[PDB]
Amino acid sequence: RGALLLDISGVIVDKPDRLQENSLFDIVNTIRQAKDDRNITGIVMDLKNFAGGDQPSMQYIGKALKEFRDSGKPVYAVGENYSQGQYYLASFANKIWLSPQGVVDLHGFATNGLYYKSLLDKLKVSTHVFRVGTYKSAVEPFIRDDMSPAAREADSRWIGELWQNYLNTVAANRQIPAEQVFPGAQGLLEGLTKTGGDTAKYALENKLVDALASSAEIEKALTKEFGWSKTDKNYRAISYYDYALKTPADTGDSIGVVFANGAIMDGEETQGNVGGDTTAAQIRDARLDPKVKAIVLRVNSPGGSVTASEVIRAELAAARAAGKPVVVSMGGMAASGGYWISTPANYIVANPSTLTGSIGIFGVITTVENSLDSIGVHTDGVSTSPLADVSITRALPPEAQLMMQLSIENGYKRFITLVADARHSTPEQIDKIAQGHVWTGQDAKANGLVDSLGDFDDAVAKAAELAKVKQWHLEYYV
Amino acid sequence: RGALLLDISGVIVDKPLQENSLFDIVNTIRQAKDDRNITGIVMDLKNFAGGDQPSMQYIGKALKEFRDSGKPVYAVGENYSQGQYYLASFANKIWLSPQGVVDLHGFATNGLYYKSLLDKLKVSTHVFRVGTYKSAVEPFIRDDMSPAAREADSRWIGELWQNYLNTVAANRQIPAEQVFPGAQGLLEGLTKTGGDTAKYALENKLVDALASSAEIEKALTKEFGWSKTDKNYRAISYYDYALKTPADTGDSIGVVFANGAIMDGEETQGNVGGDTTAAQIRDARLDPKVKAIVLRVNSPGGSVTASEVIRAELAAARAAGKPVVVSMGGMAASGGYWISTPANYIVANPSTLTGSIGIFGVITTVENSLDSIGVHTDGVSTSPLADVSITRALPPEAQLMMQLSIENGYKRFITLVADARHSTPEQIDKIAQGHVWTGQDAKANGLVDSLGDFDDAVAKAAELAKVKQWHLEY
Amino acid sequence: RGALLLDISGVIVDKPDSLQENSLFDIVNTIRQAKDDRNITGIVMDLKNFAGGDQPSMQYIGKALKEFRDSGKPVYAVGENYSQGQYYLASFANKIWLSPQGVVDLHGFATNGLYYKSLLDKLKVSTHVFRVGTYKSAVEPFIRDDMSPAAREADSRWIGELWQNYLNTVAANRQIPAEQVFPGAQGLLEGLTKTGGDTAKYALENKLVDALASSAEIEKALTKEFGWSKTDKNYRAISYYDYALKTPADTGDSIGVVFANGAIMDGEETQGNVGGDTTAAQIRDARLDPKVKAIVLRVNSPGGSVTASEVIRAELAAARAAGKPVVVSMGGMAASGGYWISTPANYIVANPSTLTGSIGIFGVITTVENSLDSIGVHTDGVSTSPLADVSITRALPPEAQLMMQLSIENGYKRFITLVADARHSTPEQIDKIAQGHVWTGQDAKANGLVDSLGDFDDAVAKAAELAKVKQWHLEY
Amino acid sequence: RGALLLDISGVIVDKPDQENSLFDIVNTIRQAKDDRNITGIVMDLKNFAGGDQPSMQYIGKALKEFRDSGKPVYAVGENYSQGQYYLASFANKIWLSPQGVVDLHGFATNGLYYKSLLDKLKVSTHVFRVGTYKSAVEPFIRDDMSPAAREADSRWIGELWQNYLNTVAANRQIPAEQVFPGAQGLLEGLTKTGGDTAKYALENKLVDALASSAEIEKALTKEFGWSKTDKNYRAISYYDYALKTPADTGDSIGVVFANGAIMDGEETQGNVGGDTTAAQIRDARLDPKVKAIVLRVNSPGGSVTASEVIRAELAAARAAGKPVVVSMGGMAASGGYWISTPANYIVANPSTLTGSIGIFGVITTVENSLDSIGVHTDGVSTSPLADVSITRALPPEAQLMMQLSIENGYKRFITLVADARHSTPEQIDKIAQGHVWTGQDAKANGLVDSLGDFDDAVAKAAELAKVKQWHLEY
Repeated sequence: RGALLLDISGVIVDKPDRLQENSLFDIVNTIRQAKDDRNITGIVMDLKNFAGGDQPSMQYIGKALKEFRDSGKPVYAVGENYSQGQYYLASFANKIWLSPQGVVDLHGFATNGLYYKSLLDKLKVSTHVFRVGTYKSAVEPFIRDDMSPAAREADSRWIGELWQNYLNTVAANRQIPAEQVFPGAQGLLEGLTKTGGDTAKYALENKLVDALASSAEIEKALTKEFGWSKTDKNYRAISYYDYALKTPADTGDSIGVVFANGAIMDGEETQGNVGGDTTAAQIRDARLDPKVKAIVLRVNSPGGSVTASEVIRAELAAARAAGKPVVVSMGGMAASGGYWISTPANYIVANPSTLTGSIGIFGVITTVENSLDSIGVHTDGVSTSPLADVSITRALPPEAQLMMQLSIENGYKRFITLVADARHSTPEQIDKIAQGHVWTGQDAKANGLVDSLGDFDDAVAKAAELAKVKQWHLEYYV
Repeated sequence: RGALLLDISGVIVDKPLQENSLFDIVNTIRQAKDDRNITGIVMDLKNFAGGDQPSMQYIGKALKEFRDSGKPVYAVGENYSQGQYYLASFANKIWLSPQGVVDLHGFATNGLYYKSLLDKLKVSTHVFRVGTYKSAVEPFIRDDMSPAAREADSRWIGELWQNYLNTVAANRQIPAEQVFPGAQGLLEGLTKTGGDTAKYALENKLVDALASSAEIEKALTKEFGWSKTDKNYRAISYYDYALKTPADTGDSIGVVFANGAIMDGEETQGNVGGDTTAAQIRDARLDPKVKAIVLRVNSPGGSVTASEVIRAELAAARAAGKPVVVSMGGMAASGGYWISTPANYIVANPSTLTGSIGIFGVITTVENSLDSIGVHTDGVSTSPLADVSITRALPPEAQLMMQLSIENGYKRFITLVADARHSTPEQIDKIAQGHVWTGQDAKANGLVDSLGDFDDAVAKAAELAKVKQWHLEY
Repeated sequence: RGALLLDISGVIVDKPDSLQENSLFDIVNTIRQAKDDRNITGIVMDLKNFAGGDQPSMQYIGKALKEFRDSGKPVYAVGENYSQGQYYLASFANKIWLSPQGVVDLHGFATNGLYYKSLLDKLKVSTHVFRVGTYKSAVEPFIRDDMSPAAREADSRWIGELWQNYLNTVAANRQIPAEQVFPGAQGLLEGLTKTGGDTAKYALENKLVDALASSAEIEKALTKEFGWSKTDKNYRAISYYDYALKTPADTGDSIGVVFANGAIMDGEETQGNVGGDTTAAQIRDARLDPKVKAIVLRVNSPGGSVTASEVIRAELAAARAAGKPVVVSMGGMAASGGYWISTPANYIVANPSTLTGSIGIFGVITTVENSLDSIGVHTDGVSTSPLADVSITRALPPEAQLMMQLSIENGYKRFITLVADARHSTPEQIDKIAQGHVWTGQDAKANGLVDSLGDFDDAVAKAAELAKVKQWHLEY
Repeated sequence: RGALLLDISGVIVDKPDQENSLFDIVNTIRQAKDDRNITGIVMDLKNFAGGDQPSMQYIGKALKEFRDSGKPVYAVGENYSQGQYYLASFANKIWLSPQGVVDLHGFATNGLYYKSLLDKLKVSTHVFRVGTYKSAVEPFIRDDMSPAAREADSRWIGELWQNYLNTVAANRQIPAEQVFPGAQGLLEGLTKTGGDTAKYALENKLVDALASSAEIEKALTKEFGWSKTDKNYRAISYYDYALKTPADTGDSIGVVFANGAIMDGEETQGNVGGDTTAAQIRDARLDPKVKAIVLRVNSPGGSVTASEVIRAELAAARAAGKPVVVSMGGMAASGGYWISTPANYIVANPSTLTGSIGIFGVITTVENSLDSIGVHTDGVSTSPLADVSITRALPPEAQLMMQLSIENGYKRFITLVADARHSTPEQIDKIAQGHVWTGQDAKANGLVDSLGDFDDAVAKAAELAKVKQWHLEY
């Protein structure tokens, strides 16, 4: 009998490439095993080396911890300090211990990017942006020295919300109002001034933390609830990394689980990206395995290559047409191309804090003929068509401009049409909520882009509801 | 049974996936024609990065032949680049994605020109040249292409694109200008289709059907049958399909490759080594089983001194009475042509780029560049001919000698070619002076004997001796 | 039966980071073994590939050398040349040989630091300093183009003392006045002009060295003393590197030795650095091992992370609270963070040449928003608080400034509070000897920061005395 | 069983750390001279990048011995570089291509001079030097050569080029001015000939016949015969012809190399280690079966403390009764001469570059360069002598000690040479002052005892010692 010690070191991810990358589902499933397991009597969270996860993922680990607590097992969180990310997770604890010289470091959210128009003018770089989408702002750095007013309003909307969800969640976890979790900068400074700059008393007096206590006082309290081990020389516990997650029994009705974790590129899966052909081959696999009864596509992608996306879409559409229901589970990001790949699904579930939509399209051509000219380098040559002088060192010909603008207008019509046919809508109605506008899962649910607010559990349960009643999971991490 | 799957990945080259052998491709297609077990060919070219035009036309021929035997050839893809499509266009039936494009845009050349940079940097440029159209020296002395260079390059690029269009025309049975109507024409045809590139391709018959990956799968499994084992239509990939190792008759024709720039040393990097190549020819010239030689050339040229070593072993072979046939495949220019000179017979593809009979040297020194940052040189010499280095002014004595050496090198080139192509030096001038020529223009002015491909050069070789043969490679 | 050959190559360090790095303790313990081993008849020091050690440390080897000597075995020093550091050790020898054309290179001590206020202004960099410590001088590079007067005064005091410590020790070893070991630059110029720029004659007439000889003569003289090995074709000797130090008998009753060597980092160890978690775990092992009766913390550290220092301290404090005495042994440096961790001990011993103190706290933030703006690069984005809006490419928001300044004021108060509670003093008393001021072990002892002046031997002896009996060392 | 083919590839060196040992070459020619399996030598030096004149002359000497036993030596090549042709000229017969060139052009010296740049960067330079002719220091202090340097350098380069001419003139039995007439003459001679470089070479007797590569292979078989196995003329490459390992007589002469710049530690790179060489000399001194020591030197010099370590060991081997003879090969200057002073006897090639008895040191600091970009250094020091970092000005006390140190170093140097050369510092001063001296100048002024080569060094060591000897190396 011991505690499960959650000494997560590193980041939380959907799928890999004291480890630096930790699987969200492996963490949750281990916690749930710990729940039913007679030999574990509690969890301790030691999050010093934990670097963070997206809000939808951390909320999921949280859900597993509430389920754990609701069984009547204690969950403790200990540390000298908490970053904003560690505290979010720690907030789901029964009880939070802080060092008497420690800080709870709550400071808000911020987005930040470089803008280079002025530098491009000075280098005499020639820039061409082809885009459809007033709010498709990844383009702005080449053509502004600042974010556009449209970009500003879309980005304020989402970030302001993701942060309210941070506060509402943590507030509820701690049972104090949101303004007390974080009162803003004026109030934090006022609070910190009473306590004479003591961050830990501010934390204790405002209920962010339950007790201040040294590392040895913590140990005494932990051995008292969990007992002492003569072999280990500590309180009785076993680390996440040594606790064995029992490999689940296989039924025969399986639900296939395919990851789209990362930027979507054209070929095989390289780096930490999605490869169109690798993912399409994993989908094909489940589509032809008679054992596999439904597919869940777990998406965490900003997007990427339009040809890559189409290839993946095609396959999911074939799976569903083969009579295997497709359910998308969105976890953090499923935007642009990552929304593109989700469209053929029977059902789309997103986390309220998920970032999605961004239904729009862009392309950027920079050329350097003038930059080279100014230092006396030129290019010259012969061609059979102006359509053939497209190169970084040559001016973009107007023929190639015309084709590029037509290509991009056509691709945008493609996108809103797919979504229009997928979402039981009209290309004209989709235009009203597209134009490159990024939406949180909450907004997307409100405007039709997503079907229900939830998590991977909800996606799986739904895929199972489109057929039968004892399932197990086939993953394609291979 | 099953299809042969031509899922070529990478480039085509004479002599090494990523590098694929032209000859293994052609011979596998030819073996698959006679193989009861192959019932057709599917081309999947998505990872195929191109080849030169002669080479792809060669692979075409083998596809036409496979086709002429009654077996089907199919092209499938989401999209086609201009390289992929040339090849695919040999297929009976071309399948495009309903959102795909066939991306035809023409041919273009492009190079850096630096006269002004070198002047700003205060570099001294020394040019030694014979050839108005030997234009590869222009970047050092111009900011743009010379009017002469522009005519020469427009000529051959013009021809090569026409060759592209005509072949693809003939392959699709539609007029050349419908294959590619020019920029305006392409714009007008895309407007009319709402910018649907695939509808454009289908209405102009670039392609035979629009269809999805799993629509193509089905249509392919109907034709080739379903494999319970692989869970796909019946097919073996070219990379897994064993090409049979041909029998040693006992009378052979040696094939030697001069693939790349020609270097003095031995076979380095992706280059031709004068001495490795000379030795491969020596091997063939003295093996009594070898009845003739085919020199398969694809080279921009390079080292004149290494050119001679190769040329001399070739002449030796011919002098001992072994016929030497050159098979040009893509490029055989300058020194690629220098080593080709002693052959009994010279064959180029019409799209081959050859000639460029001319000579040049460039010296850049940096004395003034250093001087302006306060770095100088000094020393003693026993002759100004000794004072020759990147950091010092080029001595006028050194200039006179280098000029003389280049004038002489030029005379050597045209004399070699005059002797070898049954002309006079003065006549070879009128068509040398650095000018690049396509196989067609070369044939027309005597530099080349006939238009064809490797098949014809082999055939000519066996015919300059006698009648049953196998190939020996080195 | 040979000489012991101290042909040391590289530097001396408390703990080699698994020659180049030679262990202080292995050297000292091998000389002591060689004193009682009838197979070793003397020591020969060949230091041409010896790149230095800190002064407390070479003093400590010196002490082993004096002990070897006092037992009646000779110590000889040999070189074509002596660098300033090589000569310190050499000077403990009975007799020093120098090449007839060689030099004893004594020149003094010097500090040297870069200062780039003017650069940062030309480069349009924004600088933000959060400091408490008038002599907490490691900030001056960002805000000045030269030392502040306060910084000069403090650095002059310690550098002066350490160079005097060097002269006084070397003088004593050679039995000549300290001004004759080194007369100043003017005196050296004088002694050398009188000699025609001949450094060996200077050295020999001023008694820095005992005799002048080529390698092939010294050889002769040394085989006279040690006898000739026919097998090795050389005088009878064995190198330090081949001569086995014996692993001491095991008692049961141990004193544990934990190293705090280098910059103090938050992680675990990996580098040439101290890792908070790694050092705490070592201290824990020793704390819970009933075998271990006392702990010695061997410190040589410029400092580093406050939070990692706290981790180390808390384990030390717990060790002491559980009844195991903790004795600090300060080596070359034990300053700032390296003093923080020393604070919980029953007893602090430093070498008089140790640099310690430096009780203060600092913070520097540079941002590059104006540097980017001048080349047409800009940042922009959205935030829910200015507190979130902190990174190298943005202006430091006024709200963040106020928070960092509170933080620094509070960190200084932590520090002096800790020190005042540990050295039976008041916070207001420690301020008068804090303010970031660096002090020698001697100035440290005189102001209460340190309990006694001595070396490693004195720290061990004290640890044993705070418990009892006969001991031996568990290293970690 | 055929020609020894010297298809030397790379460079000649004293000791290989591409690199061919000078002695392995000489000792293989001498073995082949007396081996009845070798009927001749063929020199194929297309891949030979050169060696110093003294070394090539040494190989030439063994070629002459080889030729005098009546076995022929042939030189074959498409071209001859200046280095290559020096060697080829020791052949009975020299064959050139009819397109070939003999590239004779003289000698040059050239160096960078940095003063202007150093002042532009505001660098502070402190030069400490004794020796009007110690010119290695001139790039730190000026834009160009001082008249002193250009006199010293014209002198030795002139002499080395004339030795080149004289040797090659003797080898070809034509007068020197015919070998290379100067720029004017070469250009005229190449004009009475249409720019034909081979015809220039044949008419002026640089070369014996112009001949195709196959015309050479025909005359080379016939003389050496044909091998049906190798399918060439009978022949074995230098690299495959085993040099037999000489016996252990009973009395040895130690050969110790000092090849390259002299550094302070152990041997690294292509440099001399003061302590490494010393241990070698020391093993020599103590191994009772070594009766003499030869120090083979090819060094521009380097570190004085490392030179002294070496000198002292050698002086000790001599005092211990073992004679020391120096063989200079190419360079033995500065420290390379310091280390040579203990010897009973010094032999230099007339083309050896030695002397340079002189001393210098440079300190550069960057306080003003850093000042101008707004970086400064500050700190506390207990003496001005402790402020000696590159970012600090050099303090006046340190300048004075440095000058006094260099003054004393030069005194030590002319003093060592005075003792060793039976002279006085006053007499040595007249021939010191940093002045570089060829072998011949050094023999005339008394810095060297005789002109000769490794063989003479060895013979002289055996004479001072006695009897029948083999060589022991390290």
